[PDB]
Amino acid sequence: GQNIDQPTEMTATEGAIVQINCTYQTSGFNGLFWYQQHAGEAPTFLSYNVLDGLEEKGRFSSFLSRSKGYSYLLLKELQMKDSASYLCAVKDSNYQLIWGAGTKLIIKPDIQNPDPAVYQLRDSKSSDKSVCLFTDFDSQTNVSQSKDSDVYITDKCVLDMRSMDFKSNSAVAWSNKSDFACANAFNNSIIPEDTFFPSPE
Amino acid sequence: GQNIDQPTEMTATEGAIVQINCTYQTSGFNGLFWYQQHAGEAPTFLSYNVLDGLEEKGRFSSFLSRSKGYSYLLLKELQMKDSASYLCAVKDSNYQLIWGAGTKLIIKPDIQNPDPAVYQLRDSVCLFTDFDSQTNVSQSKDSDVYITDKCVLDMRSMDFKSNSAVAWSNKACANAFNNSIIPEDTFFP
Amino acid sequence: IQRTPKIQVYSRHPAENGKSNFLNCYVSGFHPSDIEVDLLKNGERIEKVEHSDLSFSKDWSFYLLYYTEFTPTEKDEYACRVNHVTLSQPKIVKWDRDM
Amino acid sequence: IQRTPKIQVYSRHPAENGKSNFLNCYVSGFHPSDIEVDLLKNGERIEKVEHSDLSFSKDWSFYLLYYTEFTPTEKDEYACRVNHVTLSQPKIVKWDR
Amino acid sequence: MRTHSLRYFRLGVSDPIHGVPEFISVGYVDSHPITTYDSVTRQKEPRAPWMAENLAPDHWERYTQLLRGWQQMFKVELKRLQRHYNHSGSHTYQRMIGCELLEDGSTTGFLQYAYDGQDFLIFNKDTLSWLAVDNVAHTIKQAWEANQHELLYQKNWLEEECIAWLKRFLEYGKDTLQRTEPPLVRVNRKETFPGVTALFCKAHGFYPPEIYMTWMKNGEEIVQEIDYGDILPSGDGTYQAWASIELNLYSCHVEHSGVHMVLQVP
Amino acid sequence: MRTHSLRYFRLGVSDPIHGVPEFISVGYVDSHPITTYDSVTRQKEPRAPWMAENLAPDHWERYTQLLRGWQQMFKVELKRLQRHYNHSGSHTYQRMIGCELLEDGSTTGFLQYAYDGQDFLIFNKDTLSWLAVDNVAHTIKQAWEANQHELLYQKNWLEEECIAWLKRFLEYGKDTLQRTEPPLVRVNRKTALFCKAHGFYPPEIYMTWMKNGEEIVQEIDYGDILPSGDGTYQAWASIELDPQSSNLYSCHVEHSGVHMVLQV
Amino acid sequence: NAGVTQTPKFQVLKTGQSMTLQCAQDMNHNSMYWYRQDPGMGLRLIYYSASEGTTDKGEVPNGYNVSRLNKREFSLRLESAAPSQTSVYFCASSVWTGEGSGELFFGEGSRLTVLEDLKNVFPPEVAVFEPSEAEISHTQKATLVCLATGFYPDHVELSWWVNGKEVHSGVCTDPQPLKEQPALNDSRYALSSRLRVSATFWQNPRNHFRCQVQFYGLSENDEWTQDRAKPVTQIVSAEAWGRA
Amino acid sequence: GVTQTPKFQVLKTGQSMTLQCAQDMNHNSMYWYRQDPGMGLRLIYYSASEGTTDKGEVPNGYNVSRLNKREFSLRLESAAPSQTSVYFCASSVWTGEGSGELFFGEGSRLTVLEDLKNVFPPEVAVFEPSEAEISHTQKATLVCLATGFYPDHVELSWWVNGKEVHSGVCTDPQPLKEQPALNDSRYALSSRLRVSATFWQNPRNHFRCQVQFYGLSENDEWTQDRAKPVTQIVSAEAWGRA
Ligand SMILES: *Cc1ccc(OC)c(OC)c1
Ligand SMILES: *Cc1ccc(OC)c(OC)c1
Repeated sequence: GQNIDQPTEMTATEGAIVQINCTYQTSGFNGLFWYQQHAGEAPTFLSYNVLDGLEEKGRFSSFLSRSKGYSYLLLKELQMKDSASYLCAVKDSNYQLIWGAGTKLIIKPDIQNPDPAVYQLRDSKSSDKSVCLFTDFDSQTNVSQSKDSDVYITDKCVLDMRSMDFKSNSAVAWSNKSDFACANAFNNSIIPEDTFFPSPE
Repeated sequence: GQNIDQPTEMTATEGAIVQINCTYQTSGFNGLFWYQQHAGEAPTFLSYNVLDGLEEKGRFSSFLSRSKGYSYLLLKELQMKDSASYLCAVKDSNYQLIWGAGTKLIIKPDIQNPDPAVYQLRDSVCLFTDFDSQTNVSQSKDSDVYITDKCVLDMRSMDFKSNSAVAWSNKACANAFNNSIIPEDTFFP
Repeated sequence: IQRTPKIQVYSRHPAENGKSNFLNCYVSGFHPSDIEVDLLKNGERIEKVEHSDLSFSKDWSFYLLYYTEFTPTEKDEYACRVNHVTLSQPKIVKWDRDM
Repeated sequence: IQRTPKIQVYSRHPAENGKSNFLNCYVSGFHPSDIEVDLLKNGERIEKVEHSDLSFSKDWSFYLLYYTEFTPTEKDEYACRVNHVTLSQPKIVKWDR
Repeated sequence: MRTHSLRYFRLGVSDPIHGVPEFISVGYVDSHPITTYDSVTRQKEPRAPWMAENLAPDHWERYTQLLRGWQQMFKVELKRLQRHYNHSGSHTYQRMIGCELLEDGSTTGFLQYAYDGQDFLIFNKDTLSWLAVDNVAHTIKQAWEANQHELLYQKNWLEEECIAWLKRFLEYGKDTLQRTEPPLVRVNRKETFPGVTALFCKAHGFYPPEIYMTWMKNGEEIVQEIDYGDILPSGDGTYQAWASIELNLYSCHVEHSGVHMVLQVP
Repeated sequence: MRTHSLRYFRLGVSDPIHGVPEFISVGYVDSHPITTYDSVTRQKEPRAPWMAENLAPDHWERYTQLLRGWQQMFKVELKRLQRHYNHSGSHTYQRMIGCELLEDGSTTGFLQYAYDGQDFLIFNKDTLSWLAVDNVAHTIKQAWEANQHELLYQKNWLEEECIAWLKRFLEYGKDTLQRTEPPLVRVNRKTALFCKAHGFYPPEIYMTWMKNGEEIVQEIDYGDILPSGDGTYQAWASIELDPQSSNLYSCHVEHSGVHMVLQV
Repeated sequence: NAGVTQTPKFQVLKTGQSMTLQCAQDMNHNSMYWYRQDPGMGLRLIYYSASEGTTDKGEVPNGYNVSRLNKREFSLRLESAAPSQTSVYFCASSVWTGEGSGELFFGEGSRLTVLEDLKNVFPPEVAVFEPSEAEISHTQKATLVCLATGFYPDHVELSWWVNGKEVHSGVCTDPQPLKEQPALNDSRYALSSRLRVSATFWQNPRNHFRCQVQFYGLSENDEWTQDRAKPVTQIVSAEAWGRA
Repeated sequence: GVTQTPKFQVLKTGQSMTLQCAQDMNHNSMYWYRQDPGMGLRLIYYSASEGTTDKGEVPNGYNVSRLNKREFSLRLESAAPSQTSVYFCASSVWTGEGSGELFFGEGSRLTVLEDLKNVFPPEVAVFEPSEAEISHTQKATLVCLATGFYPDHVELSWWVNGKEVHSGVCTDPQPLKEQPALNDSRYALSSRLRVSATFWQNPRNHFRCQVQFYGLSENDEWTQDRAKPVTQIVSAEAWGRA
């Protein structure tokens, strides 16, 4: 056991299929495991393959080719809750696990009715920041870091209003610079042409 | 609140490190002060602590522990000039100070060349001098025999420090300091 | 910036004509603090009128509560009359009779 | 089920009198594994006898080899004395070249 | 428990006309006044029976001496505020300090100032800085943040001293502050303007004053254009409020001291 | 090559007499011990020199940890067996695992358990199931067969992992395992005709008698193949001679691809 | 069944400090492991205990020792912390080691930061920002935002409390924190989070919103000498009320 | 900073005394403390700001007057011996602010007696260095004695060749009691000046030990044969020998 390789990141779309590959070059082979690791939490056993072929377990099936030295983990009908890291591990001839680095799996949500807008949030009596929220864009849109050092722009985040059964993307930008305005907060990003900028006061 | 407690007296060697504890039982706590009072003089502000931590003002640092209800004042590289009383005060929940009774700090000097001896002076007085600061001096066991506590002088220009006690009487010089435990080599001319 | 008083006139309990009760004038949201309040019965000022001390809101305005014991009749008109620097003349606010 | 040991005494080489040789006692097929084996010179227990480690068979019984160096003389008699849970008093096998 | 708080207010009026005092200071536990002082009487006095019964006379004597000093502090600060603004006339100066004891055991603290009833300075105890609303506030802020030890003292009062006093007043007046009187809730229906029906959900009799009322359509989504009445003091230590909608089956939902109520409209 | 095999054995005893170990485990290549471990030394150490010289100390360190674990799992299993049989006193539990690499290149593989020296459970890596001899064994079978993944693991180890270790050990010990020392065959009398071979390696030797050119089965007396003590084996095979008619008796010996005949 | 329990969840240590992570499992397992997870690498084993009564080195044992105190518990001791030991530590267990198919069961993990001195430790400022009226009018939905800024190390847990009860529906907190000054190695952090509710819910004046951040920082033992307040473990929160 | 008067004062039982304290710091709070051995400062009266005063721990026997923002008086109504103490006036910026410290005045050493007849100035005598010490150490110690005075109202200084000296000097902090058994015992103080042997052997060198004694004022009336024990300097002197 000296080498496991899997991709660093993968991005797919809600509802699609995605296939995570693991290629091991090890001395001996007593089985290949898949673990799931949601962000900030503990890994959990997903599957085990020791002989060639393909085992299904719900939306997840895992494949093994002992001769070719590779396995893949197949996720069908992707849901937002499959956004985790997927860790690959191989038992070598001496029953020692060999861990791959993991694959972080990002899921783009299927946004039904895009209404992209940049809103200005009410100031807080207890802060000197002004806070802009870019919201309701389609998953195609990327949010890029600030160019100015005194403006801070967080990356895209997906929220789910369970009751309304509704999903939106959003990013936040803030600053205490005098110049800072929402109409300019996300200039360094490629945003939709139709983006609503409500008139200020 | 009611009680603030600090040791009555503390003694340490010059160049060393002494730490002066103040433990307090009060109802409410809005700060803790350390004041310095040289004998004969008035107190002066040194240190204020209200939250946990240590604060350093040169050779002096002060430390507060809120859950343990104590502070200490810590002095590094003791000089003789740090002989003084250290008063510790706490503002209770009504903003009244509660004062500790103070800690008298005595600094023994490190004597390079001990030379214990007992000379006689004229114009009736016997001087015990040049001993090591380990020596402690007993008082007088007599009605008209007067013995003073030991005293440190510093000749600034020759850079020399010295101990000395004095005894005198109205009505006897070799037996002058028989109450005390003197060095076995104390020179009597 | 001055803020003019909000004036609310209501009974302590759901009002029944002919049943003993308490009439309330809650004056709030005003700034500055100097304010006059009286309770009227058919236009004349009532004299046995309790009231709270001046009180402070987190938004820097002030509020007060004025109350009196009364028995609501169909004939009696009640009201609350309030003066403040933001007012040209006193404002008399009538009790809506829990309608 | 208890299985009782099969004892075999033989020499390493075809013994020529006076020529040096090795006398083997080979105990096999017994179960369980506790066993006592001795080599006898004219009935006396040979002091320094070496042996192998307990060995396993595919039929779950055990085997051992006890051996000692010696020189066969015409007047001397040699035996093997085995003791086992399946045996009432120890069994004795004489070497009969 | 539920959420409790303790707050002290100060008011300073320059050039008070006729009766209005120059300085008032009032303290509250929740919505109950507990202490009062002003520049006319010059005495710190209790405003709740359970404060008078449980605090010895020397407490009132001792805080009278402080408020007399704080009266003078305020008079002068107001004078330098008007000078900074080049304001003549009568203006006001307010201070709010206090703390909250949360249901889940966490705590908050606030210390705020205001000039002519508007936000002037705001202390942040978790960063030990003053937030200023204009260039005048920025001048006062710089002096205040120069004094490192006083900023530390302010934090310690808001997180430790204040919360201890609040826990003490809670016990002193627990029969008042921790009681619960459930709401009397009724629904009224009425046709108002031709074709418009108005549904009113009225509550009264409850204490503590914090209550949640809302209207729900078909059990799931809240209806829009709800109108809410203020939570008004009834004069007897209890409170009233309401909520109304116009117009399927509707229902009023009331929540108060951990008890949910539902009133279905016929 | 000839047929070579690798097997590992475990023995557990529930109430061992004083000083006798509770757990032992030896591994063999062919007839040669290569490794040992037991509950007393608590260390896995080689039993053959060419093993010692080719496996680094980290290997012995790793398998010592494993075997300390397997010793305990073996105690637990024997406890569970003895209680289900309602058996008092001292009983034994045994396991054998291993594989054969054949001359033609095919392989075999076996794993089976024993209780009191009798078959208990035998694994069949084709049908992927366990054979049960009695009902204590049946209950264990039902629990093992549930874990389908664990059965698949045994299949892969026997068919791949074991054969790969065997090839590796065959190279380390090749000067030993693959040499040939052919045998020294003689005849004499005692009345019977004895055919005695000695000094041969490997220990696989075939010795039959032949009367006038026809093989015999019932008449022939076969001796065991025995260690000599020097790395070589000796065997014999007798026959009883007809006192009334003469016959052409000839000893046949087969060993390591060389057949030889001794006329009398 | 409690699974694999390890403690502490967060820890700040000064170079050379001692510490001990605990691990228990009530699953009656025999094998227990201590891993460390580091960015860009696969889990590395530190020590393992194949059964009660034995322990052994893993891949990276230097700077650690362990103790298989009994069958249930297996603790990992660092005796002189190093900045390189800043990592997230996981405890695991399995029924037996060497079964091949037997899977690992992990504990919740322990996040450790080792600093040269504690002058860099900062609790977070917390501020809540109320929804945009343009947004409410346009989309009939209201989005509050909570910003936690200037903290260090990244030991924070942000939550949202609506009418006194914690909520999770309609929340999005960043999965990683913004480095405020991305070049500097010791840079402080910022973390944002949104709660989106219906405009009807926002417009009830009796509704109360609170975001609260739990910071894990120093404790009584830690020697503090700076001029600012000592950055202890603490809760920093900010609130808002509905507007009609 | 903070100024109070007088530094010293003797009082016959029943007399009246007013202690003055003034501060040019624009401070609002002012305090009157007394300091007795073995216990911490005890507050007598305080003034939280101009226009108010209130009592402290030990108010009986005194009253105070906050005359203006800068001045705070302590009046002894009818002096008793138990009012013998060292008195400290202090001010702070405001009472309420928890961080602010006290600034103290120099102190008022005040001694109260039933009969002024026990008040005695000191007798001062200088003692010339031992010839043995000069040879054994090449340093010369001369010692000053002030004896039989009452009350303990002294300050000792050494003056060489007309200018005061500080190097080479030790004076005892507390004097000793000559009749330790009695309440009203008299006091003895001593001090050392050590200099080079060559300095002592130069007769162009004049050494003077000086004791300032704080006794009766011109307002006290004195009827005894012996001289009125007023505030005064008492000195003794020596010249370099060979
Ligand atoms: C009794 C009391 C304590 C503190 C304050 O102000 C912070 C007041 O103000 C009225 C009273
Ligand atoms: C060294 C070694 C490897 C594998 C096995 O069999 C599982 C054993 O058993 C004794 C020993």
